[PDB]
Amino acid sequence: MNPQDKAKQAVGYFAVDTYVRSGMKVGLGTGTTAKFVVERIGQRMQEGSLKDLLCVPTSEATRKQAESLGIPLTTLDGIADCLDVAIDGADEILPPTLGLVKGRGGALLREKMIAAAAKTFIVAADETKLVSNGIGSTGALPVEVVVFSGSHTKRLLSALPSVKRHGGRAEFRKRAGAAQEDIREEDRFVTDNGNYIVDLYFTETVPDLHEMDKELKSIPGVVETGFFLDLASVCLIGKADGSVATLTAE
Ligand SMILES: [Cl-]
Ligand SMILES: [Cl-]
Repeated sequence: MNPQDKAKQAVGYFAVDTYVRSGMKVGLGTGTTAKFVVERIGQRMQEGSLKDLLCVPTSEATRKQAESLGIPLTTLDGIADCLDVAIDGADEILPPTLGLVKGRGGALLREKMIAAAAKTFIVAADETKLVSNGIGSTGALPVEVVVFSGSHTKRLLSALPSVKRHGGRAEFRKRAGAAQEDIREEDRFVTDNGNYIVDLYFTETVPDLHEMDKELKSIPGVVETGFFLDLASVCLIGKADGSVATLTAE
């Protein structure tokens, strides 16, 4: 595998080895890094060191992967207390507050529901996910939006003061497939919750995340944002050489 994937693998395995134990209720992320987390839980099960485990997937792609490996699955409805731990990746990680940008794989809503329901929310990422001064340098800030009047909601997002200030441009997430100021409905990515996703790109770095998050949320039709603020408790960062750095809040 390439250097980036050895890093994603090392950090996923590490997360599972260090924080997951038998009898826990575990949240499972979505994406190429979470793939290795799921894969490691599957291995420890078969090896006999992980039992009586209840897991909650953040996407239908994640359940399908965990299903194919015999990992027990449910939703937050079937959990009485809180998840002990939730493990997921991130698209951007802003130390030292550990504010994140998530949602580039389309699963922001449930990832946030699962993260908020966990006593400890753990992010596992490779080194390229770390940013400085603010967000928006590696890509888009996703915003989940309802289907009805989606284009109009996209335009509203574009016009928010914080978004104009940072030179924001809006665009719909495309489904995997072929590809005027908007794309056609059949080409728009639909989340597991039946919603579209509006991606915001900026020409400059956005340093005030809390301010922007409130503005994005002031628009009716916005279901959820890619900002994960004051949620990550721990952020694991892996390198190709297999080592891992641990960032902790408080
Ligand atoms: Cl995602
Ligand atoms: Cl578009």
